[PDB]
Amino acid sequence: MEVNDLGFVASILFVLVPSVFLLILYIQTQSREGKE
Amino acid sequence: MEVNDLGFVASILFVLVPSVFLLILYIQTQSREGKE
Amino acid sequence: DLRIVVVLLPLIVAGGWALFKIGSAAISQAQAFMK
Amino acid sequence: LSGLLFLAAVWHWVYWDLELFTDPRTGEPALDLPKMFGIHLFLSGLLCFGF
Amino acid sequence: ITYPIFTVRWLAVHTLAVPTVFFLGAIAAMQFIQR
Amino acid sequence: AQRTWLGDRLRPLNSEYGKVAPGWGTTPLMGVFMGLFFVFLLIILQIYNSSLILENVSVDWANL
Amino acid sequence: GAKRLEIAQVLTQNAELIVSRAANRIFTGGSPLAFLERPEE
Amino acid sequence: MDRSRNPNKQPVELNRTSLYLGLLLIFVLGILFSSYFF
Amino acid sequence: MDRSRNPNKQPVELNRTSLYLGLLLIFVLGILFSSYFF
Amino acid sequence: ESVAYILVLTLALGVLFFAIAFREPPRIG
Amino acid sequence: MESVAYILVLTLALGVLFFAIAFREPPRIG
Amino acid sequence: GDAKLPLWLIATVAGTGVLVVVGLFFYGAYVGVGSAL
Amino acid sequence: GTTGERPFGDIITSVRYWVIHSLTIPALFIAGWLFVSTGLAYDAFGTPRPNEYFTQERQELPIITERQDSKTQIQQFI
Amino acid sequence: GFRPINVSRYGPGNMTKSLRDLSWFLRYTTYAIVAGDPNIIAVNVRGL
Amino acid sequence: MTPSLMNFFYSLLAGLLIIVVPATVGLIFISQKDKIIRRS
Ligand code: CLA
Ligand SMILES: CCCCCCCCCCCCCCCC(=O)OC[C@H](COP(=O)(O)OC[C@@H](O)CO)OC(=O)CCCCCCCCCCCCCCC
Ligand SMILES: CCCCCCCCCCCCCCCC(=O)OC[C@H](COP(=O)(O)OC[C@@H](O)CO)OC(=O)CCCCCCCCCCCCCCC
Ligand SMILES: CCCCCCCCCCCCO[C@@H]1O[C@H](CO)[C@@H](O[C@H]2O[C@H](CO)[C@@H](O)[C@H](O)[C@H]2O)[C@H](O)[C@H]1O
Repeated sequence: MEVNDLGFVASILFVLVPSVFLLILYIQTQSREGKE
Repeated sequence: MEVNDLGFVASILFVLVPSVFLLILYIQTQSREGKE
Repeated sequence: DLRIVVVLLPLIVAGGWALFKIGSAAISQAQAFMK
Repeated sequence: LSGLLFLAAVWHWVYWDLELFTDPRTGEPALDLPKMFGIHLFLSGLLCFGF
Repeated sequence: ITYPIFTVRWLAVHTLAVPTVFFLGAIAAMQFIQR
Repeated sequence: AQRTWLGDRLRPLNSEYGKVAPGWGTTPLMGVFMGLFFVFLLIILQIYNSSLILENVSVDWANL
Repeated sequence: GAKRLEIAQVLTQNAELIVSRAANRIFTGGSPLAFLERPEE
Repeated sequence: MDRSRNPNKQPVELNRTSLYLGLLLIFVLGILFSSYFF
Repeated sequence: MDRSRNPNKQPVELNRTSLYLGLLLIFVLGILFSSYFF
Repeated sequence: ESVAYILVLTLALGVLFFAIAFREPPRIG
Repeated sequence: MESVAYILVLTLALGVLFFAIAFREPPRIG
Repeated sequence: GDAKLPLWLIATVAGTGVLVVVGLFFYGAYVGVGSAL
Repeated sequence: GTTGERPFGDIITSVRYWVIHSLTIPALFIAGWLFVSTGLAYDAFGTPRPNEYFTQERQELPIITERQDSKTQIQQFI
Repeated sequence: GFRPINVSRYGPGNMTKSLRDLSWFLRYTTYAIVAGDPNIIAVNVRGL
Repeated sequence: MTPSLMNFFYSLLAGLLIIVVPATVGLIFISQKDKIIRRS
């Protein structure tokens, strides 16, 4: 079965690197409350 | 030039997903330091 | 070009009724704002 | 050039309030835009006439 | 008590009504004619 | 507020901030340079459309 | 005195412009009249 | 020539429920565009 | 049957300079192992 | 080539589960 | 293909070699 | 002026004035130049 | 609240509106009737008559071949 | 031997006394015109 | 003079003479007649 040889690079960085951007900013925010 | 067809998937997740694990854990400490 | 003449003859009796029936009050409204 | 741009990019991040960004009327940071448009475009006017 | 006759809205409502019933008289006449 | 050698040569280029020409100013000089510019933009749009085609222009691939 | 009031009645509304004529020849780096701490109403 | 401390840099406040919207939005764009990358 | 609040969960304290050690360690393992994945 | 949807489809289904259990409870004030 | 995969992870390792020198935290004595 | 007349009454004759000029158009799909007849 | 001018339910209630609209909106209606019963819209606007599409020398569904002149061709297309 | 002075070398607290004097030089001129005598100009300027 | 320049130049006559001056005279010689009142 034919494939574009590079979409699995492309659609694993398309899904991760904005979501771990988003996953950085939640654990940025939630750790501020918690009474250091 | 021959290539293994899947190392560029393999050595882009080998470098990123522990480093953005590590990049998650540094930001939280900064927020804690701030005291917010 | 006689056919353009008959089609504007209801156009000119449209405004021709607008002269006689309201226009005494229009010049008094044209007398307004001192100009 | 982008390396020499990046080394100059890190210089202004650590060094701010270099006596240039505030008015003399009070110390708040504020820069004149229309006097600076006359000196941005005069450089671009020189550079198109060069080009 | 008294209101002015002509205003901006007298010109706003006549525009798209003077070309409405002149076109409504246009379209009501074209079905009576035939090929 | 840190003086450098750099910032003592550009602070007279950024010494004032809200110095302003008086009321309504040189507006219609800018207006008539705008109306000349829109007419210039209207000329070149129909040079390129070949709707203000002239003699010896021939906007086409026969050119140099 | 009716003439002498008229000289003051031309200068009082023109005094805010006339310093911007005056200070713009002796000051360079800043548009100075805005720096004027005028007495408020 | 000498460093200082910023009177600036407000932090960011990405909410818990706003993480869910951003995580879902990337994943519908994941299931949309992955066919076209193949 | 009914919820409560934990008397637990100490947070984590990964330092600024300890980020540099972990970021470098993954990148030397990146430049080591990427030839072998090819 | 085929398991890249079923990766990212189940992450899209997985975030449907985590929004029903671990929502922020809205407290009236 | 592979040739940019080495140069990526090389210069991303070299970037931390710049960042740890300049942006080391200041140690404070107490 | 004091010649006012109930709007509701002229709401009918303007409404059926609208109705006969759109009722004439649906007559006109069935004889004429577009009817395929 | 108010605007300054006369309201609409005060306009149509006035009988002076209907003396200037018993002889005017039928007059603008019958002017649209003569725009097509005399056939002026066939001449003024470019509509072909419903006998004058296809001539004896032309059965070939006319289109404008060239953009540059485009004015002696329609007079050639009649 | 006169040059116009720059505001940045002069000082904002130093020039806020300066610019109010320029209104004050003509505010007393407008006072002396309706006073009908230039004595108040010619006495608040000697040795300024 | 070219027969497509002057056919463009008659527009800049007429697009001026029909749209612009009956907007400018058609606004300012009615707004200056109905001046608003500031004295309340
Ligand atoms: C007047 C401005 C202007 C314009 C129109 C051009 C046009 C051109 N340049 Mg160019 N250039 C300019 C200034 C300009 N240059 C200057 C100052 C420099 C020095 C930095 C250069 C450096 C340069 C290089 C190095 C190159 C070009 C190239 C080009 C060509 C293609 C790029 C292009 O389409 O740009 C079009 C640009 C514009 C339309 C920008 C104009 C901005 C205007 C002023 C904005 C205002 C419009 C206003 C809002 C509209 C309202 C007006 C009215 C209706 C009221 C083209 C011939 C490139 C090429 O391949 O051709 C050789 C190329 O290699 N030029
Ligand atoms: C070179 C490096 C490249 C890195 C690229 C990174 C790209 C990052 C892009 C991230 C965008 C994430 C969006 C965050 C979302 C987010 O931040 O939370 C919602 C957010 C809430 O804003 P508030 O005003 O509440 O702010 C409160 C703060 O906590 C928010 O930060 O509103 C928006 O941001 C509106 C714009 C996004 C709205 C998107 C919702 C629409 C999609 C719904 C889900 C799809 C379902 C489809 C069903 C078929
Ligand atoms: C399924 C999901 C899979 C996800 C996988 C995630 C894997 C995560 C692994 C992360 C490891 C990161 C290491 C953190 C590193 C780190 O945490 O900082 C150093 C850390 C400091 O500990 P401290 O006692 O100071 O604790 C203070 C805290 O802030 C630390 O959290 O010491 C160690 O952890 C020792 C073990 C690692 C020591 C490694 C140093 C040796 C390598 C040096 C660099 C290489 C250069 C070679 C030159 C040729
Ligand atoms: C191109 C468009 C041209 C067409 C323009 C015509 C559009 C206007 C349509 C007529 C206006 C609608 O008419 C609407 O009727 C209601 C009746 O409930 C009026 O209501 C009126 O009721 C009675 C009159 O008996 C009064 O006591 C009351 O004070 C008044 O409000 C509204 O004031 C009016 O807004």
